[PDB]
Amino acid sequence: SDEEEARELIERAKEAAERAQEAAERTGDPRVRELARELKRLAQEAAEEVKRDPSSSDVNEALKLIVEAIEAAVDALEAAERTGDPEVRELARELVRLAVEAAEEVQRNPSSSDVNEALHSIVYAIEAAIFALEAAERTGDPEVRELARELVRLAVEAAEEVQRNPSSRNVEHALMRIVLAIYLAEENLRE
Amino acid sequence: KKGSVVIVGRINLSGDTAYAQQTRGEEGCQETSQTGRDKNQVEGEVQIVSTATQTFLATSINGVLWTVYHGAGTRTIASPKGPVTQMYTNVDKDLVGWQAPQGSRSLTPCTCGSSDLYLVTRHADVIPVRRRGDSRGSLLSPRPISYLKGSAGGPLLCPAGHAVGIFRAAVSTRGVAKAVDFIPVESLETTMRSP
Ligand SMILES: CC(C)(C)OC(=O)N[C@H]1CCCCC/C=C\[C@@H]2C[C@@]2(C(=O)NS(=O)(=O)C2CC2)NC(=O)[C@@H]2C[C@@H](OC(=O)n3cc4cccc(F)c4c3)CN2C1=O
Ligand SMILES: [Zn+2]
Repeated sequence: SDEEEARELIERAKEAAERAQEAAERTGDPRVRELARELKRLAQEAAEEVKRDPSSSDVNEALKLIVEAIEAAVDALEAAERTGDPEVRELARELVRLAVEAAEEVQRNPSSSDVNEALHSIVYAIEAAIFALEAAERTGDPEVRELARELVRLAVEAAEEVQRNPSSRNVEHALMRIVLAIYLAEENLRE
Repeated sequence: KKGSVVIVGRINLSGDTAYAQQTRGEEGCQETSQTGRDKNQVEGEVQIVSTATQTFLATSINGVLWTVYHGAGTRTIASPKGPVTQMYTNVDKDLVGWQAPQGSRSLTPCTCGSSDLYLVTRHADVIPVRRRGDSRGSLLSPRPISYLKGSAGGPLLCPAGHAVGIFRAAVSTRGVAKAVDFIPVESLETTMRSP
């Protein structure tokens, strides 16, 4: 309602922090550990910045996006962990890395629409990647795997160009095209 | 070889809350799909629709019956006068439309700008959704995907029962949906003429 929304966001941040911690411990990988620690760090810094401005309706929306980003990035990390192909894994980790960077940029400059759009695009891409990675693992299918690879590669490519030039055009249609292809491939396997 | 999409039921929205009816069984469906010829009377704003492998929803808005591409593909719809070709086909929006069948009524697009939405399922459940952006809404509680599956093409309604969008996808992790993706009513792009 009022400050009930600020407390709700703190509680999401702390659970996101815990899930990140659990991912840091579960994995036998120093590359994942460090990403998971960075996600926990951003979760705790988001929780602390809400506590500085508890009755502030303004900046609490940029921090809502950061908490969303973290939750989705942790999901992506968990999905990467259950992914058989190291190439896809590496691509998934790179998307999470780019999400961390985009989240830091939002936190350092919460009123910039360019910086907020870049994070939004990465979160959008991560949600598409989670669907793709989860379909690859559920089906065990090589074609679904290659489509999942294509999707994450595309997402990484887009985020890195948007870093260089903020204007650089969005891959939303191109990502959804692969989602559909994955979906139909999975449906054809039911037969 | 590919048959028509067949109306196998409907959902009435003009009563207090949603009410669904079955109008066709499995056998009648497959025969109707082959001929593209369906002489059943159509009523209501939401149609329950079938291909040989999937069942889903279609919603009438602005004299067009809209559904998801990922269900209907490029198929014709069975009608009293034989198979009717799509008027709109947009794979990038996951959107298709045929001219609304005789006897259907359209929903009015939302003008109120409310964020309290309601997603109508194939079984006539009504699930609250908090609008976030143009084409996304949060669920109030996490929901197993099986409660949503088969409801794409269905309406998201405002508190006044106007159409806000068409249900398209479930944002989900490990079979648990937290949010929904819908085609906004503003994206239901029509043209005055057709070649
Ligand atoms: C978008 C994001 C975040 C990556 O997530 C997901 O892709 N999630 C999945 C989760 C799947 C599990 C079931 C969830 C339950 C119900 C879902 C409503 C439903 C359905 O009931 N279909 S149906 O059985 O009636 C069927 C008979 C009609 N849709 C689906 O399955 C669709 C289909 C497919 O999506 C697309 O091909 N495109 C093409 C697009 C183009 C533009 C924009 C888009 F968004 C597009 C989405 C994946 N789908 C999801 O939802
Ligand atoms: Zn309205």
